Amino acid sequence: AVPFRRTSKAKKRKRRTHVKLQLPGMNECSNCGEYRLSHHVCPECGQYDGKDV
Amino acid sequence: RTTYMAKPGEVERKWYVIDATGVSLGRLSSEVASILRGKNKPQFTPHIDTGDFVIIINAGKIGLTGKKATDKIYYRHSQYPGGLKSRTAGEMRTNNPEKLLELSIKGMLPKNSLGRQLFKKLHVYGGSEHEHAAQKPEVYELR
Amino acid sequence: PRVKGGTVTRKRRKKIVKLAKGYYGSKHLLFKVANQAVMKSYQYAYRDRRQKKRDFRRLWIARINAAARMQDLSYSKLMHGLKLAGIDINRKMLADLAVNDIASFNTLADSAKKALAK
Amino acid sequence: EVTSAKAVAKTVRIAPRKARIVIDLIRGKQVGEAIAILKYTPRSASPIIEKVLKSAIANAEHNYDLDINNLVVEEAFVDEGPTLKRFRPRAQGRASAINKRTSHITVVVSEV
Amino acid sequence: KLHELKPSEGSRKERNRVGRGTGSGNGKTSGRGHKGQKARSGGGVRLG
Amino acid sequence: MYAIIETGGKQIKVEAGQEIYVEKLAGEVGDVVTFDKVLFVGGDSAKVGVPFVDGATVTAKVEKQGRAKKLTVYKYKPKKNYHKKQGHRQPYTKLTIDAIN
RNA sequence: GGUUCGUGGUAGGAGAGCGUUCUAAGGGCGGUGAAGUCAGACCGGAAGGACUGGUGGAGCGCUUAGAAGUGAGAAUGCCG
RNA sequence: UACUCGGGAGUCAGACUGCGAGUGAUAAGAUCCGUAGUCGAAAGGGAAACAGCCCAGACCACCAGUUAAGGUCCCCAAAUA
RNA sequence: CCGAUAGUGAACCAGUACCGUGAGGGAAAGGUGAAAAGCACCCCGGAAGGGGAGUGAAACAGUUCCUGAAACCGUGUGCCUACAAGUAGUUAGAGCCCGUUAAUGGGUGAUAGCGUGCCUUUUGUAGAAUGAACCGGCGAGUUACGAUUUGUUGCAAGGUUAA
Ligand SMILES: [Mg+2]
Ligand SMILES: [Mg+2]
Ligand SMILES: [Mg+2]
Ligand SMILES: [Mg+2]
Ligand SMILES: [Mg+2]
Ligand SMILES: [Mg+2]
Ligand SMILES: [Mg+2]
Ligand SMILES: [Mg+2]
Ligand SMILES: [Mg+2]
Ligand SMILES: [Mg+2]
Ligand SMILES: [Mg+2]
Ligand SMILES: [Mg+2]
Ligand SMILES: [Mg+2]
Ligand SMILES: [Mg+2]
Ligand SMILES: [Mg+2]
Ligand SMILES: [Mg+2]
Ligand SMILES: [Mg+2]
Ligand SMILES: [Mg+2]
Ligand SMILES: [Mg+2]
Ligand SMILES: [Mg+2]
Ligand SMILES: [Mg+2]
Ligand SMILES: [Mg+2]
Ligand SMILES: [Mg+2]
Ligand SMILES: [Mg+2]
Ligand SMILES: [Mg+2]
Ligand SMILES: [Mg+2]
Ligand SMILES: [Mg+2]
Ligand SMILES: [Mg+2]
Ligand SMILES: [Mg+2]
Ligand SMILES: [Mg+2]
Ligand SMILES: [Mg+2]
Ligand SMILES: [Mg+2]
Ligand SMILES: [Mg+2]
Ligand SMILES: [Mg+2]
Ligand SMILES: [Mg+2]
Ligand SMILES: [Mg+2]
Ligand SMILES: [Mg+2]
Ligand SMILES: [Mg+2]
Ligand SMILES: [Mg+2]
Ligand SMILES: [Mg+2]
Ligand SMILES: [Mg+2]
Ligand SMILES: [Mg+2]
Ligand SMILES: [Mg+2]
Ligand SMILES: [Mg+2]
Ligand SMILES: [Mg+2]
Ligand SMILES: [Mg+2]
Ligand SMILES: [Mg+2]
Ligand SMILES: [Mg+2]
Ligand SMILES: [Mg+2]
Ligand SMILES: [Mg+2]
Ligand SMILES: [Mg+2]
Ligand SMILES: [Zn+2]
Repeated sequence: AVPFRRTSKAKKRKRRTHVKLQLPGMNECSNCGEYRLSHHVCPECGQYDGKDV
Repeated sequence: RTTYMAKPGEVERKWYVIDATGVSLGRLSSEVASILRGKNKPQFTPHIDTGDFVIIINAGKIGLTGKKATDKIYYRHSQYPGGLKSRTAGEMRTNNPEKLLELSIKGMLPKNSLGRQLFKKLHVYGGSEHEHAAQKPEVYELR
Repeated sequence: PRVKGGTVTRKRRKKIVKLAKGYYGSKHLLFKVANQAVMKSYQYAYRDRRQKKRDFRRLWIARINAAARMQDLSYSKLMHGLKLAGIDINRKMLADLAVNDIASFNTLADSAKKALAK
Repeated sequence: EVTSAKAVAKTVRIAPRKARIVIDLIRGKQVGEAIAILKYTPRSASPIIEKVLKSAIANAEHNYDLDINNLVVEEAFVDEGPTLKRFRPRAQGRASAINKRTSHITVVVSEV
Repeated sequence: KLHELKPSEGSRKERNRVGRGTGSGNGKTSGRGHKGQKARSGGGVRLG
Repeated sequence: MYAIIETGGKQIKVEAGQEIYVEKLAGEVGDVVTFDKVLFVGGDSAKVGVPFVDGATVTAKVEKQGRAKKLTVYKYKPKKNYHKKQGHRQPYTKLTIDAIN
């Protein structure tokens, strides 16, 4: 329940191979032509599916 | 200073066919393990593979002196509790004559990464016909 | 007068970490771990100057043997004939001829073969 | 001619380990796309890193007169800063150490 | 000649310092042996 | 055409125009050194000596007198407080081979 | 300068030395860049000593003696 | 090499192996003596590994040679003598 | 004699802060620059903080600010690495990449042989016996007065003064 040996630099770096976070699934808006998330209301032009909300 | 050291791909490696009828299992395997190693060439280099390719035919007619056909046992454990399995030399020669020859020769090769590469160089056939006619192998006579 | 311990401790310790260059992990960074890796390397290099002479003679012997068996001779019979006839060439040069100038190696093997036959 | 510009945010309260995880997304990307990534990444370091990137572009055109439409994020790294030492009273009269770490954030933009 | 003073040869010697490393022969135990009454500070018995 | 000569307690295979390193010899830079102990002469023929070829010599010129790169010989024994350090530089002689006779 | 015999080593005995701070005399270098610090493939049988280049921005070597708060990898050592 | 006089010591927990005895059960890697060796304080080669068994005592360097114990079918140098 | 872990506990608003009911215990903390000439003005930002411009010999001297080592944390890249059993090295060694205090040079290394850390205490420790997370500073035979022995110097049947 207590570490027997200290963790080296290589072993501590190998474990953090998977602690990254992925890239957002963003998309180009059809109306205002800038980035937004898919299946989401565009935060700039306030439109979804071509109709203002 | 000045002592010749071979390079990978510098030495020519040949193909051989050896007939394994009537010869003892260990007399043949000792002779073969030196051809794969390359100890018959003055270009021998310990850290380089300079040996030749060997094909063994008629492996089902290998000789077993004395009562070795029934008294010689081959063991095999599967790392499970009570998972030890055994076979006899004579029973394996009838069913798997190829495994008998590769088990004998593999123990006569160095136990490292290079000796694990010389085992990929040996082909054993229980019958009298092989499939490597494209390599044009020669006939090697035992000493 | 007071003698504070400056500028001398670091110079001596850093000279050891420099000798540990190329070692894995902390063996090339920290003094204590690098100090005992340098001492071990000196000990390994001391006795490897002795095995280096053994390693090469085994290579020459196993290489003269291979070339002698192509002339219906063994290494032991070849060595007996050469010493019996009087040739004093050592293993380093007999192995050199067996690889580079195999034509002359057969000349020496003929002298050894004749001396063993009177 | 300079062809590059940089901006630094020194002693930001966020910890270095929590900021390096967001820097790793925008490195090597175009400033137009890199701004959108920080806008749609739900982490607390996104607003901080986004002002450093926007400030780097700002003086990449006012000071050196470069094109906003050709810039890329050439370099982006996080350094360490002076930590604040605090304590947390644990059970049975003992106290434990707490590190309130800071960081330096550097972003360099340049032409492609 | 105050820059070329040379005392009579053999009249002076350099004192011995113990407990200064194992390369001088007076290192770890400083010439005392191992774990007795005579290996302790202020140790030793009466004259008689 | 090459020869095998004995010098420095060992043997070296020699060829015309070659630069070799041997144990320290006597002679200033520019002097000519002749070797009288020739064991084997090759090339377009064969002269095997018993043990020395009779009347065969090799001549060479001294190019440099010097010492090899520095070593450091170190020994220690664990738990016994024994260490020993020492440096070494092996002298040598550099020669250029002129002709084989 | 030769000849002969030697040259494993714990506790321990004997000898010769390296390096640090300060003092005295002689002789020196340094804003055309001192000490310190960083790097290097140089020198000596060891402890160790130079040289070149970057940083630094004002002190420091050498020779012969003298005097010591005299050399750390370990003390469940003290402090950061 | 011995001996005498003088300055400085450390040591007084020993281990196994062969031989000769006691205690023990003609047990013990037991215990206690006499005698020789090695380790302690001894690296190198052989007993697979293996302080005490066999050979043999490391000033340094060499890509030189002859031997000791032990070995010469392959792993692994040398006789499928 | 010391030179900021030294020298007074205290070179700085120190018997202070803090701890205890109380008697009492008791720290850490020096250095911009010759001169504040301590950054007018512009740009991003709520601000902090930056990039220019300017002062200055120097701003990589910008309000723990002379110098700025090691542990520790990062970015870029030359060589190697996903069939391999490892006290991490040493000896032999191809391939690839460089070019020095110029000399039988430098970096990395597929593969092959050999190889069970340092200290202490022990008959005997790789030891499953003890100590150390790592780096840096500090940390242990000294002095006074007497005894004895060796070396050196002066005088010598004499030598030498103490207060
Ligand atoms: Mg002082
Ligand atoms: Mg110190
Ligand atoms: Mg390496
Ligand atoms: Mg409470
Ligand atoms: Mg002395
Ligand atoms: Mg000693
Ligand atoms: Mg010690
Ligand atoms: Mg002790
Ligand atoms: Mg004692
Ligand atoms: Mg000795
Ligand atoms: Mg000896
Ligand atoms: Mg002494
Ligand atoms: Mg000084
Ligand atoms: Mg300098
Ligand atoms: Mg001290
Ligand atoms: Mg130490
Ligand atoms: Mg420490
Ligand atoms: Mg005596
Ligand atoms: Mg008694
Ligand atoms: Mg006894
Ligand atoms: Mg017994
Ligand atoms: Mg006993
Ligand atoms: Mg002992
Ligand atoms: Mg031994
Ligand atoms: Mg042994
Ligand atoms: Mg055994
Ligand atoms: Mg062994
Ligand atoms: Mg031991
Ligand atoms: Mg063999
Ligand atoms: Mg103080
Ligand atoms: Mg200071
Ligand atoms: Mg109160
Ligand atoms: Mg500003
Ligand atoms: Mg501002
Ligand atoms: Mg500016
Ligand atoms: Mg100016
Ligand atoms: Mg100043
Ligand atoms: Mg500073
Ligand atoms: Mg640093
Ligand atoms: Mg496999
Ligand atoms: Mg692979
Ligand atoms: Mg194993
Ligand atoms: Mg290896
Ligand atoms: Mg190992
Ligand atoms: Mg200990
Ligand atoms: Mg015990
Ligand atoms: Mg204890
Ligand atoms: Mg512990
Ligand atoms: Mg430590
Ligand atoms: Mg005393
Ligand atoms: Mg007198
Ligand atoms: Zn939109």
